[PDB]
Amino acid sequence: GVVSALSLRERIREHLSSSVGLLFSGCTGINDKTLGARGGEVIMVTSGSGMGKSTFVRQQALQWGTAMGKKVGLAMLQESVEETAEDLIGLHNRVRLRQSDSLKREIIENGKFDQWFDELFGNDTFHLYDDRLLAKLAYMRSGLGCDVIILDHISIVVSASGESDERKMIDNLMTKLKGFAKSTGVVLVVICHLKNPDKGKAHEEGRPVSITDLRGSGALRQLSDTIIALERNQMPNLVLVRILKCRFTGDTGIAGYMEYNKETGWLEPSSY
Amino acid sequence: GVVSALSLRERIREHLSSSVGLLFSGCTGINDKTLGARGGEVIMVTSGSGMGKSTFVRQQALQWGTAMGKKVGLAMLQESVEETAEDLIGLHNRVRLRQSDSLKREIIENGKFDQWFDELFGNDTFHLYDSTDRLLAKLAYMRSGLGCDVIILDHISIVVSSDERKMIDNLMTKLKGFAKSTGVVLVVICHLKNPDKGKAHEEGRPVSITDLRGSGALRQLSDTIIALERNQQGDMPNLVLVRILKCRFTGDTGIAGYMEYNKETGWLEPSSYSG
Amino acid sequence: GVVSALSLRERIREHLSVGLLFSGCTGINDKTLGARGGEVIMVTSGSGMGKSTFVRQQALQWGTAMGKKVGLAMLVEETAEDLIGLHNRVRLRREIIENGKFDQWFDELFGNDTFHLYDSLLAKLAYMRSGLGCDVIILDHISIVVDERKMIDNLMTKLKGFAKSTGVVLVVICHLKNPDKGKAHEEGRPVSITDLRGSGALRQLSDTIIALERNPNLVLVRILKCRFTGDTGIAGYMEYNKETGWLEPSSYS
Amino acid sequence: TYNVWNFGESNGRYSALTARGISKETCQKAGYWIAKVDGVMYQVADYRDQNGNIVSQKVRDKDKNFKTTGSHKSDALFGKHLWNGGKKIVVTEGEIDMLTVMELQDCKYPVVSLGHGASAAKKTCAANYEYFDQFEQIILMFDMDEAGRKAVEEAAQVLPAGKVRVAVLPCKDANECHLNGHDREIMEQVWNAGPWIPDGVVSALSLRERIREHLSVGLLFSGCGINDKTLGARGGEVIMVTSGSGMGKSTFVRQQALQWGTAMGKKVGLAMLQESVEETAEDLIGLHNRVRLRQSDSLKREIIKFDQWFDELFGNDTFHLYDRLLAKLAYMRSGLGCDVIILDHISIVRKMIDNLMTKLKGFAKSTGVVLVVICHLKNPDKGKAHEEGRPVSITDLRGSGALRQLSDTIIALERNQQGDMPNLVLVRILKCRFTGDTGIAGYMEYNKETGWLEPS
Amino acid sequence: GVVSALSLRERIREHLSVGLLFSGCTGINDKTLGARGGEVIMVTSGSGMGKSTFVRQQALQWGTAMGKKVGLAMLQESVEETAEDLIGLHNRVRLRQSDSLKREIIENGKFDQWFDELFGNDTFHLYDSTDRLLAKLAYMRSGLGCDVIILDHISIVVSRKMIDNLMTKLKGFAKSTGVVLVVICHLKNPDKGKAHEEGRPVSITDLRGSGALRQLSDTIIALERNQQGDMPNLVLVRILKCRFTGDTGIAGYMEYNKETGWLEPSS
Ligand SMILES: Cc1cn([C@H]2C[C@H](O)[C@@H](COP(=O)(O)OP(=O)(O)OP(=O)(O)O)O2)c(=O)[nH]c1=O
Ligand SMILES: Cc1cn([C@H]2C[C@H](O)[C@@H](COP(=O)(O)OP(=O)(O)OP(=O)(O)O)O2)c(=O)[nH]c1=O
Ligand SMILES: Cc1cn([C@H]2C[C@H](O)[C@@H](COP(=O)(O)OP(=O)(O)OP(=O)(O)O)O2)c(=O)[nH]c1=O
Ligand SMILES: Cc1cn([C@H]2C[C@H](O)[C@@H](COP(=O)(O)OP(=O)(O)OP(=O)(O)O)O2)c(=O)[nH]c1=O
Ligand SMILES: [Mg+2]
Ligand SMILES: [Mg+2]
Ligand SMILES: [Mg+2]
Ligand SMILES: [Mg+2]
Repeated sequence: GVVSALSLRERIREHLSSSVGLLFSGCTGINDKTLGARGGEVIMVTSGSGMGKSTFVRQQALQWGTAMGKKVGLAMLQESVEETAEDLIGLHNRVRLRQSDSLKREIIENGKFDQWFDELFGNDTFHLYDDRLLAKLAYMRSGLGCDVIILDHISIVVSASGESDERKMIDNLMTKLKGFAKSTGVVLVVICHLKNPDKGKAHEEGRPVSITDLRGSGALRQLSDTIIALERNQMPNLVLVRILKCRFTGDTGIAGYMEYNKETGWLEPSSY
Repeated sequence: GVVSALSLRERIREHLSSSVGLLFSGCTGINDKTLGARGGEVIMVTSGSGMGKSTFVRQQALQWGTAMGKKVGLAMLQESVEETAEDLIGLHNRVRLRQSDSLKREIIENGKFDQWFDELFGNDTFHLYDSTDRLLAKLAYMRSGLGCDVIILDHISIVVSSDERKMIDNLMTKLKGFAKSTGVVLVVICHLKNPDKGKAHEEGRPVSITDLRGSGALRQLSDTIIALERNQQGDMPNLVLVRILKCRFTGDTGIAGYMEYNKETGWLEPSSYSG
Repeated sequence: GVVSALSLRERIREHLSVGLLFSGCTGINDKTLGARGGEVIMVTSGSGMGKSTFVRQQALQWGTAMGKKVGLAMLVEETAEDLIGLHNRVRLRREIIENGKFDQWFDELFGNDTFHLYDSLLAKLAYMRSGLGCDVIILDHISIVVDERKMIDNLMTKLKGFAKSTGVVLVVICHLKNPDKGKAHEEGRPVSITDLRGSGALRQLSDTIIALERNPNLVLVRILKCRFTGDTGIAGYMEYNKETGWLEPSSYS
Repeated sequence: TYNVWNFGESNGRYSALTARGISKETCQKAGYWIAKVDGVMYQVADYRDQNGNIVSQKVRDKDKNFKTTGSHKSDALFGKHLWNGGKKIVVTEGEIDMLTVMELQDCKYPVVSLGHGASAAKKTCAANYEYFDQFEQIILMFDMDEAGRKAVEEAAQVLPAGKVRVAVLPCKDANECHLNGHDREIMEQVWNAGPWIPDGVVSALSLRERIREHLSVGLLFSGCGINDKTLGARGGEVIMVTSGSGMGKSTFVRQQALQWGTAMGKKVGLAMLQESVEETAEDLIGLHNRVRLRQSDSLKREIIKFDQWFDELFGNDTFHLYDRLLAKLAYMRSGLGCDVIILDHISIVRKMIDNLMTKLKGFAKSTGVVLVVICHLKNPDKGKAHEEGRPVSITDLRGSGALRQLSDTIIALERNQQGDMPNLVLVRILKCRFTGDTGIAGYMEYNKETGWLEPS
Repeated sequence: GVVSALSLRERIREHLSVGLLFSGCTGINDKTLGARGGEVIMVTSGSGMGKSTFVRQQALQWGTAMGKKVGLAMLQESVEETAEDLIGLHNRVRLRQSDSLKREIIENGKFDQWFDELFGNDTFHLYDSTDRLLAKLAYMRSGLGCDVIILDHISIVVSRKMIDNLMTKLKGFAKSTGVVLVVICHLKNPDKGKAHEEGRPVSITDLRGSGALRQLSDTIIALERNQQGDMPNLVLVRILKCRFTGDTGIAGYMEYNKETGWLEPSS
């Protein structure tokens, strides 16, 4: 039932003995402000429509799954497992494998595909996926032992189910997912979208995004710990990062600037 | 089921050499920054009211049917079966079959009407539709039971006609799930909403991405977005502009290239207009 | 419902083996080629600026000249008195009840029983089309029939579905919205395609958009949308008669 | 109930019908016979499918009971197996009518019948659309009742169009006209009938004399316009007065009740449920003598000449006040001879409102009395309220929606209550079955000193 | 069950024979005259505008200087986080947001010296996460004798009538037991104009769920600050309703003092 504050010395001693860390990549001001992703938090990544909300998260997954040895689970629902495991092969070798038939035919010919495959998927650090979703996430946490779970494109788990009221279903899914992340203590990266503005320019042409532009409900900004927003204009490759809310620390605002390399596919830091 | 990282050795190897893009016709500036169309691709086509969506999609269907041998299925709800059959037969013979009563009277009295009919539909690639939930079942029967590769849906606002936003979101989700794990190009024709200030879309206004009417869930589940424009009150009423608004595979947006519509043959050809 | 390509061996030949011209201004047939089966013709004008006269003249010229049954859902005896006063070239709006020539005017119009009226919705129109056997159906004042955006879109969807696979010419009269800057519609402002009030689905399901404009009595007919040919602009000029009610075609520059 | 009754196990015998008027040949051709089981003679009719197999029995006794032998299908017609085409069929309501038509036509025309009647005609006529394609004309022969007219009206949607005609009869059905010797008038109704014309489709040929009738009143209304548009009140009409709370429904209907008892001289039966009986009489006394009574303390005790003002307007037996309710209103119609019945509030009286409105409609159809019923409006979900000048639509009817499907005219009032002046009402006619025209009727002012709604 | 007014002298004499002050700005104690027994207090702000920080400072000032029994209910988070936050806030050192200092005091041996300074008594009590919440609050009120009960999040209690029934039940509990009760709720999504995070003045309409959240509570305190502005730490405190005093409006101003963590007043 209730817990007295006097018989709590051992738990407070063992809690701060350990976690903290798990830095980001691509930019410096994100780790300056947000100080990385933590266990139990829910980090929400927002962009426009086709503005680079899936390249950034897969680049972060490639950084976290290789350079730190953390077991990473990916619930990709936009594309199948044949494409989201193909881009990680090309991005590690600094090429664009899916967008060139010549390199595909060359790595079929010379036998370099096995050398690119065993150099990445040697350790069990990537677990993919193709009420029937949260049980699979609980199985990934318990039976498999993942440390970073990426939930992609939340707009097709609240619209693909038949409900008379959408907003209450979004609120119930969000509080159940937050309870799962708080109970198991796993790092969770959730991707959502934005809604239509009323006047002025569009989000795909350089609109300064606010916090109330989250599409679907009003509890997406009330049960999340870090809100990262990506903005660019279509220089058609100068993307900037805005930290809209952080529960842990206080400083919010413009983190920095990044640029997208068109020949390799990375997010390099820029100066401006 | 949850898959692992070691069982993906053979399936990625098979998928790597399975995938082949289908080229576009009419303009060469589109293929330079879209790279065609593959399995699990949704191509949204939009313009103003009466700007030439149906003509462009019908030309694309004809060039994918009579040249590359791809099995094409249509779901024309804007018209019926005989009208679009006459449109295809007239368009392949470089004439306008509906706009000439004398030509319709002539080609039936000289016995050559079987010459035009047996050269297109004799290779039985085309499969038409004779006009929610049963529409998806009929499209699934058209895909699995017949083996088509391109499926065209025209004027989606009939299908969504309580609350339109949840219906069009569930419809777009069902069509994206139907395109996923099946391997079929899905072309969807939609329209635009009313403008707020200034000139209209039928007089030559540049369109944004937030003008697709009905909801905002149309540009969030589409893989390629193509917009056509022309001016019917200016000097050149047959000079169109093609604008790629969103490309999730390549990432190049903007003006592809101008084209010119022929009033006598029904075709529209690649022009050489400069801005 | 799935129909293959080899099943249309003789249905296309049956479909090849239909035009209904417009009276008054002869320029309108020069660019839209009349009408055909499954043709929705949206006719609009200003606030009482030649709004219910042109459609009535086209109904009268289609009824007694080509033998086409014309069903008017005008929104009963008033339109009959107006047609009798219009065909005999008099300004109705006393003598004919005395000398007995009212029966002579009645026996020459409705004696070939083509016309049908509506008593002051879609099942009645389906009975009028299938049971009675008409070809032209006219609806006026669709703002009276119809949140004023979901109803009008479903109404246009049901009317387009009724006109499909039936072979009927459906003429629909609508209104225009109020202007904001410059000059009004009653002074001779050139109309745009986005002036149809109520929704934006009116020009996405119609097959012909005809607009009428006037100020002293010279009217202007403008084609705004044609899905058969694609020619827009001014189709001609007509002049209204203040003594007979018959607006006549002119040759104004 | 048990099994299909064989004639060997039930002593079947084919005989005639003397008391009904059917010989033995018609029942022999159809299959109608009589069994002797359980002592009492049981009459029985046979049903056959399209092939001709025995599929159903209909067992009736001398006391008009029903006994279906098993699974009764919906596509089984009495007289269907014998005919498989033709150019003219005659659809009856019962089974003895089909035998009567076969007797009076010498077994020539293809004549069928229904197996359910006027209660389930829609179920047996909707699923039988594929059988009616091989026919050229259909002649409907229903009863001269209310249920027969309801069946022939609701059977207009499931039958093919342009082929079905409806005939009329002076009897209940064809059998009493067969018994009363009207064998020369039924053949003219079979050969000649009338088209449908359902409720909105008026052909131009049928205006030979209606335009001349247009080129040629009832109980009038007080205050401007209304009687010029709806042509007054008639017998059997159900007048509805709908407005917002505080818009003056009771004052308007009380002024209409006063001018129908002092000028027309008709017996008016009041029924006030919103207030007591000691207040509406004082309000009528104050309304007649041009001086407001219930809103002045000194004049209520100054006149107490009270008996003079009492018997000036209550000197006759004109008005009848009131302090389950349908028996009261039936006594007010019959036992008192009243012409006007006013019901002030209906919500204090889903399934309750519909049954009450059907019962009041049947009462007003049987008696033929002027009936005024007052109800309220809904609550609008967006915009201004009905009290600041929003026009009342026909959709906003408080309770079950069917208050407009069983009425005859609807009068609404609008005035700006919190505005520049509250004493200028707008009268709107929403629906008139006879005249047809709707819209704004006129404008009245209240004249706060007196209480009369004089026109302006 | 009715009680006449004449035989009520003894119950009026024993009833009337200021209250718990707030901390921070001095205007909030001057305007609504502090908290009283039996009240229901609402604290409103935008998303991440300092709801838990202000009420945690209030619990620290009411649990140490006054010595009253304070019962926290952190349904939003765990108990180790709020325990470490209280230990850091009492010692004026930002503890949870510093990595090089959490491992410093665990080896020095002065961690228990900071622990027994505020948890030496049996004062604080914590909740560990539909109808069991009211039974646990009744247990905290009876079996422990708590004076101020703080409820951190009302929206996750909701799995319109379920909010009205819950608020009537909480008002009946706080009226029968006579306990001071603070309940935290959120604001709704606006439709036109700026957001609440960029310095929009909060109206009394903006309350999620239903509209009876402003009808049963006794006082409403809103906090506003400009997040994307010239300074992000100057907050404004707005009193929206007070049944006892009546005066509402802008109370005062507080700055955050980023290094320490105390909402100290400004001018
Ligand atoms: C980040 C970025 C991407 N791109 C291009 C390359 C990418 O392949 C393409 C989109 O890749 P994605 O990362 O898949 O785009 P998305 O996730 O935002 O799409 P959606 O919102 O529909 O889910 O955009 C740029 O051109 N400039 C950029 O700065
Ligand atoms: C392509 C093109 C067509 N046309 C003409 C010829 C076509 O027969 C006519 C209409 O072509 P459609 O393609 O049928 O018009 P639409 O589909 O855009 O209209 P809706 O929204 O109602 O479905 O337009 C031009 O005038 N200029 C052009 O550039
Ligand atoms: C119509 C009208 C009424 N009045 C007065 C007459 C009445 O004394 C008072 C209210 O009118 P009433 O007729 O008494 O209202 P009501 O009882 O019919 O309403 P409901 O049954 O729905 O509750 O207002 C005016 O002063 N000016 C006016 O224009
Ligand atoms: C009050 C205040 C807090 N902060 C920062 C520093 C604190 O560590 C951080 C804590 O935020 P919280 O107080 O936990 O935010 P919240 O409770 O209002 O919102 P929610 O629980 O719904 O997410 O806020 C400021 O930067 N400036 C301020 O004025
Ligand atoms: Mg994506
Ligand atoms: Mg089209
Ligand atoms: Mg009243
Ligand atoms: Mg909080």
